[PDB]
Amino acid sequence: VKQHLQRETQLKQVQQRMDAQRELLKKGSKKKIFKWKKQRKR
Amino acid sequence: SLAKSPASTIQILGAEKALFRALKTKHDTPKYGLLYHASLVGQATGKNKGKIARVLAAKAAVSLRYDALAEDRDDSGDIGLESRAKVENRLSQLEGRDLRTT
Amino acid sequence: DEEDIALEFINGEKKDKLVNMNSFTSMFDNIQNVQMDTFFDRVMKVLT
Amino acid sequence: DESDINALTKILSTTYNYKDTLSNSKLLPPKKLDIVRLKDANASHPSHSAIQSLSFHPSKPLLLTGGYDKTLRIYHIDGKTNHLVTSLHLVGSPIQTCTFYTSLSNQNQQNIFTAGRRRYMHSWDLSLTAKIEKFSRLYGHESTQRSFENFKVAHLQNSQTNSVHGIVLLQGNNGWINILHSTSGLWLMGCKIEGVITDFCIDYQPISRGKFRTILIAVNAYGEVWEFDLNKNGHVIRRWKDQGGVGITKIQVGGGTTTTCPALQISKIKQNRWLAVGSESGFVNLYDRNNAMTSSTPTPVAALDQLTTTISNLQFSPDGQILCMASRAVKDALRLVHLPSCSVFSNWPTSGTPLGKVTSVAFSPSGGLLAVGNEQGKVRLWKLNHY
Amino acid sequence: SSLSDQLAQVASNNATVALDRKRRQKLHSASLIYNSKTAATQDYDFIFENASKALEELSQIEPKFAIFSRTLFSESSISLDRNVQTKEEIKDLDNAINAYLLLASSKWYLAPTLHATEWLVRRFQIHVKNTEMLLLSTLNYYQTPVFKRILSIIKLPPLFNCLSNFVRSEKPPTALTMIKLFNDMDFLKLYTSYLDQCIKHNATYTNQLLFTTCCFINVVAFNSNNDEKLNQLVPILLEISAKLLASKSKDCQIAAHTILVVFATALPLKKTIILAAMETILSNLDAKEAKHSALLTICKLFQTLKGQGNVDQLPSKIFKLFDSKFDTVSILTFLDKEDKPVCDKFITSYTRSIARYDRSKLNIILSLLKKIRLERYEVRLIITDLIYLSEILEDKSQLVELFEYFISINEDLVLKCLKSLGLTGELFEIR
Amino acid sequence: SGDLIFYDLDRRSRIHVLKNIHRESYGGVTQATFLNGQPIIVTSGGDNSLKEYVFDPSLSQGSGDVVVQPPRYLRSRGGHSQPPSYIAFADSQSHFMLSASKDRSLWSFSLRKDAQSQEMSQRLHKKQDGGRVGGSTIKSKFPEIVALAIENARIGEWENIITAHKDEKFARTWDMRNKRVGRWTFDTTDDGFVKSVAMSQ
Amino acid sequence: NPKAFPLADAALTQQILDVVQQAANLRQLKKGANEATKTLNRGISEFIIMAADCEPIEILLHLPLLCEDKNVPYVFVPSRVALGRACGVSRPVIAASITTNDASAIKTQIYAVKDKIETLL
Amino acid sequence: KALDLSLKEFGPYHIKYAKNGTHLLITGRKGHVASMDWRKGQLRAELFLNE
RNA sequence: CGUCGCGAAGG
Repeated sequence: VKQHLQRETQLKQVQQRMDAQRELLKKGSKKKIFKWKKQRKR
Repeated sequence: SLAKSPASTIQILGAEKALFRALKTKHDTPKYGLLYHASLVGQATGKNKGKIARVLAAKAAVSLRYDALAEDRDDSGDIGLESRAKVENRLSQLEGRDLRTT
Repeated sequence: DEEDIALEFINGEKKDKLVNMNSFTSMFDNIQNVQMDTFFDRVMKVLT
Repeated sequence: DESDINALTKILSTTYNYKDTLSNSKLLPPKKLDIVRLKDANASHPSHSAIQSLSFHPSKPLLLTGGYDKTLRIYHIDGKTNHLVTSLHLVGSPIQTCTFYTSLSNQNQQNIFTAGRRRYMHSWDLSLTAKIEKFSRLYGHESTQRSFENFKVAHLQNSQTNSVHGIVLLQGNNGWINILHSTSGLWLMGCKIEGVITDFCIDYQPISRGKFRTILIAVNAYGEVWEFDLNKNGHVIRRWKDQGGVGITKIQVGGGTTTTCPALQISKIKQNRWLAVGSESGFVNLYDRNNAMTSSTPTPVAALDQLTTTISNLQFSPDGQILCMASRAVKDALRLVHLPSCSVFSNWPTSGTPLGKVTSVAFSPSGGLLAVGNEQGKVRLWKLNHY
Repeated sequence: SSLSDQLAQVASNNATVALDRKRRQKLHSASLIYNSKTAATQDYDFIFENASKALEELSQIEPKFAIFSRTLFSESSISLDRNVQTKEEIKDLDNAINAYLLLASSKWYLAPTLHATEWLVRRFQIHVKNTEMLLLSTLNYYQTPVFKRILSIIKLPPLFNCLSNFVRSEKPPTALTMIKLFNDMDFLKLYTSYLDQCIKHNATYTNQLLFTTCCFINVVAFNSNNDEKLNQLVPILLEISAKLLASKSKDCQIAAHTILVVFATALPLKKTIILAAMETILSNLDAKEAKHSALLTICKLFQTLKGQGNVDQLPSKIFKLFDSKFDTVSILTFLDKEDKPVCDKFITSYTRSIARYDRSKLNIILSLLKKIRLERYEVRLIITDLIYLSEILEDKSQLVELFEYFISINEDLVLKCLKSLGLTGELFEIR
Repeated sequence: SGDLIFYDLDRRSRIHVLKNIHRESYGGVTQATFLNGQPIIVTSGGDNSLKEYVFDPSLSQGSGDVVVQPPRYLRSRGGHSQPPSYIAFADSQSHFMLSASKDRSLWSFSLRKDAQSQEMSQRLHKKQDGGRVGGSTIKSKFPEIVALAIENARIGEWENIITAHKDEKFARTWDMRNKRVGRWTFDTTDDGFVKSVAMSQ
Repeated sequence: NPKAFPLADAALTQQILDVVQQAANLRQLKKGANEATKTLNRGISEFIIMAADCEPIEILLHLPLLCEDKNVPYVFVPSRVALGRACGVSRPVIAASITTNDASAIKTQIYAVKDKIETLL
Repeated sequence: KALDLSLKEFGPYHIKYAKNGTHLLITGRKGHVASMDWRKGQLRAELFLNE
């Protein structure tokens, strides 16, 4: 069960970084400080 | 316990085995499932049945959780056929485009 | 007073409802087998 | 063939132009503006900061310009050229907002009210060196003015005798808005709403011949606004919620008379029709005020969302036909909406126009001039052909 | 010039002839009912006899086809060839086919009409040479397998060239490509000449009028923000709105009403053409629905006037005509309906003209002014004309009744009008 | 008024109008004739234009004479309605000349046979930084053109002729080959009007 | 609107709409009802805000049931166009879930709002 | 059938119909040789030359 | 009164 739990944490951080890397290429007037220019997606 | 489910799984509620084998290998997940035998995604033609399967799953979620969660309705189907009219003119205004350059 | 008359003329002007690109593409679904008066007051509904 | 219900066919064969194109319209043609550029209004004398406020003299041909370079100039403007008349320079103090003021009764005062981020505002008198006064004394309420960063100027008839005098109105810090006296500098009253005062605007409404009651409309930061008259003591006569709108940032009323176009005769006052509350999500709700009289929760006549980022300056046309939205965030961020049909003008604000980072906009009272001041330190001047 | 061009000219000039067996089967397998493998073995007498049965069924449901059973569907017409005769006879047979097609344009939901017209498609080669009358006579059924079959059989004339990606494609063409076909005005002139030929033959019906109206309102909607294209497109739609209004059926009457009201809201027309269009739609009012539709188009088309004259006096030769075709009664009931379409400027010009041209029924202007809402410059203008009226004639009791109504509401406006003209003491001394 | 209308007498109708062939100020359309048997018209005003306009054959094969196409443009010749201010000879061949007019327009005229008298179009090239152009977006013409300069040393590789306008703070170039404005205007960097341009041979 | 159980007051509505504005700034929320139920089933939602302004309220009140099963805090707000303009979308949204990130820059105001929501049951 | 295939940019033309009356062969004195159907618009061999 | 890049109704 503990090995299941560390697999959960590891897959969570992998999905975290991969979803951030996918989200970084959508759109937005971005700038590395990671924040977006406040304008609503029309 | 069907109303407590999102529009995406109301879309793909049928063909889950092709869904999960497509997820656990590298393929592309299906789009109709059990709603394919409805009367409107057969009316559409092309990948218009894919787009209509998504919008009809969303309106099925609306209508379904309304008449599963309300406790005062008259059972006349009012937002049902309203959503039918909205799905129908959505279908018409998306089939009316012609991606062939005239 | 004349400027107030002209400014009252341009204040007393109600909100029109314009026409645009897809203002009447919805007519092509219920185009078939509808009486002409029903089509006409449908067009007046889309306008007003 | 010949030897010589047909009415419109015969006159189709007669004429071959099919619009009443001439001056026999008196209204703006919708969805197609008719607008020319002019010479740069800051050409004869360069500026050095962002033009933080523009205004016009309500009768004279003077365009007043002030910014963060702690100076304020006043140009005399026309088509082919425009020159500087005077240019006062206040050391130590910037000016966040600066504006003309003419008294309603005598029409021979011509004060300038200039306020920065400090605690004082400066009052200049104009009759042609020159002297100024330093309004710096809140009388009873010194812990409610962090700054004089935003103010307005408005008339008031005192409702037991017709001693029409001016009033400056300051943004508070908690929820306050103080009013003052324009000439002397007494405190008169301070009204207060909850949340944060974000902005406010001044309505007028006449009561009889030569007698008018003003109304201060002030927003929350949430969307429920208070409108209270202040020709008596300032207590609330109506409070109503914006239908929607969360982060609202500016409100401007008008169509009749307001700060950008006051009157000179007292009986030339006019009840303002249109009201325009603009958010930070780009949205602008605008209402009429012939159906939002006593509704207490009115519907927006239009909900524009045409420009994206946070709007700062929205002004009216002096006769109430053209609203101007202007967001001070992104480049080329100004639009004009035709107000009676609430359409958006398509042809003018295109990418071949050098609006820049627009940070002030101001209409002329009668010429139809339109001044836009951007961040680079200039102000361009368009002319609307219709007026 | 190009020899290839001068030969393609004679190719399109002699497409309707068979000079070997391959071109004969290519020119014969084009059929409206059957496919290629069966239509390539049909002798002419077979399709002629089943088409004669089809014409007889169509004749016993419609009494204007015995002339065709005498002339063009005759027994000798299976041996009459097309291109062996003289050009006068080919012109006569050409407008014979045109008369047949715009007679049987309203019957295409029937297998008898399909099997009847299949004969002269197969024999008289109207799938090649009398092409455009076929196309823009059966254009209105564009969502139909008969139209998909017509479009797969025919070759496209150069006007209809934006249909050319629907040959051999089992999706029927769309409403948007129908509007893109109606957009360019050099198709539009041809369609209007077809439409007025159909009007003068009096075969206008409630399906193709509906289709023509929906196409015209969507063309106007496509050019909603194109001032030059609308200025070029007025004297086509307006001219056949006129010669559609000159007909008698209520369908084509209020179809012309519909294109008129959408064009008036599309752009601000001139005051004189608004007045003449009002006189035209008013001088030929017959039926019951024509009354209600003409009233709504008069009200909206007169409301869209932004400029002086917009509340002026409508003249006498159309005002007495309006009083003839519309009573002052039931104008009250149209005002008393609940939804209240915007009619303020026309009601104002109606009040000013009933004040200045009739001056004997002022209870009516009192009643309708009491029951409509009105705008302030209009009520100032009508009380200014009412003061002119009160000082040109003697103050009767109904006149002082609606004047004391105008005192009881908007005291400041009537006092400002009297300050523009004289004094309220002299006015009360008059009344 | 400048306009030219085609009436059709078999239908008492208007086939097509044609707006502003010749400008109204110089007289509008003075003489506009058909040609005997031919479906081309020849129009000339008083503003030194001379155009011809062909009628197309009809587009519908059956109906024919009721859908008449609008008349297309065709061959034209043209001066510039006002006396020219400056004269230059482009090539060493004595073949093409450049006329800087007084109606704020630059033309290239021929000397052999007049088939190629053409205006150099004032569509400014884009500034090379990646950003948008300078000058007016609306096609109003340039200022009055005072003094120009001309050589044929490296034609076509870059900007060939330069000129100096009336009370304009810079002096701008053109290109003789592409027959339009070049990229780079040269400011005089002293806040003065430019009066005398020249080029190295 | 009787089935609209807990809906916030004026000041609490204002502070949660400012924190959902900052959430849309930092891209830490998922918007829309079906997206809300997706992130609720996969169990990332800090809390749920929902707009009691739609013509059925039963289009949203199906997620309260699994929200009570999963003990997540949830609260109503009387204006869906306010939800839209505060969430940063030109259409009126219905529901919005705020996803979980302990390494945020708005963690403390999110948690103070979460306590102010879970206190009124 | 009464055709006129008028061509001007090559020289004074010359005719030869085929043995049966189907195909036509025309020849300009400049360089033009065209073999073509004439009752059908089927130009099946055009060739310019320079002799 | 100590307080805090270009761009005349498109490219």
